[PDB]
Amino acid sequence: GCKGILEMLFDMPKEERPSPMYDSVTYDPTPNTPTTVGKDGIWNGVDYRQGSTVKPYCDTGPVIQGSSKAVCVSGKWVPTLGVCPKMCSIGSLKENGKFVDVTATTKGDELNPPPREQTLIPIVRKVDKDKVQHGVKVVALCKAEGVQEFECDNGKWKPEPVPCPEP
Amino acid sequence: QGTSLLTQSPASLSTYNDQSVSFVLENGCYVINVDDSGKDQEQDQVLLRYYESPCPKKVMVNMSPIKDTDIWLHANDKDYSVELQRGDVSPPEQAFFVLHKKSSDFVSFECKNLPGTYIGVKDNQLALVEEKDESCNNIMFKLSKI
Ligand SMILES: [Cl-]
Repeated sequence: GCKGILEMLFDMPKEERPSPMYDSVTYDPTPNTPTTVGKDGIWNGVDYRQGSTVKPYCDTGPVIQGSSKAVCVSGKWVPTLGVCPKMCSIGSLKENGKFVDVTATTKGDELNPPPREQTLIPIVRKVDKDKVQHGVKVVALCKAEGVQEFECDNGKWKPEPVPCPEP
Repeated sequence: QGTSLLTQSPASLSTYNDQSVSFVLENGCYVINVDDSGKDQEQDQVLLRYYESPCPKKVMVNMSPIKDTDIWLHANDKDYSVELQRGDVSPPEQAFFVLHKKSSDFVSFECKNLPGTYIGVKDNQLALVEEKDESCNNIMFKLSKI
């Protein structure tokens, strides 16, 4: 068996955990797994069944610096799971580039669709429309040909903005 | 039916009147306290484990303090109380409550084996209560991120 992803994380001090934290973690049973919880289930109260598949979800974007899914093999999750990325700030880009407008061109659920299991329990979350998920693309304006494209990469906009000329 | 997927998420657990459900070491073991002193609620988060179960449709939810994810809330029918139990003794299948969604993102937890009996609040502690014998808000809790 394998210790669960969140159990591993909450065994270490808060300063040693990745930030941000996974929003949810879903475990897929092998075809031979009879029950969801039990001595032969996905979870037996101590650890998680061998061959189970794990898929973390981050509301900040698709995971970075590792794999999006892993399998329980020999007490370890292989390959190494990715961690949650940081979001980027629309207002920060508008300010650093002196842009007149910044509009998102993709939604976070395109690259990072929420699992169905996230609707099972209402967990209250802070909403901040100024933040966009990792991997979301935007377009900024200068107010001819003054249109620049940007991508959110783990809290940083790519590429660096060419600040608009003084009107 | 196929085997239902199992999901886990951290959350902060609070009551209807916005009191923290916290965990404190008492004589060596963790107890559950309903606190309204304003202390930081980060260390007192819970680890939720939940899955769908076909009902003749039901969301089953299990709850552990992040301070010790090897123990979880459990309904004691021999004392009519809410306690923490460790997985080397108590079976995990008996450790899931039936989630009921209420208004304004509040939820309630019904005992799987004691229909109509819910997790409630009595004297700054969690207890088992009868839905009809209580007001709505007595069994209403809120799960919040961070
Ligand atoms: Cl233990």
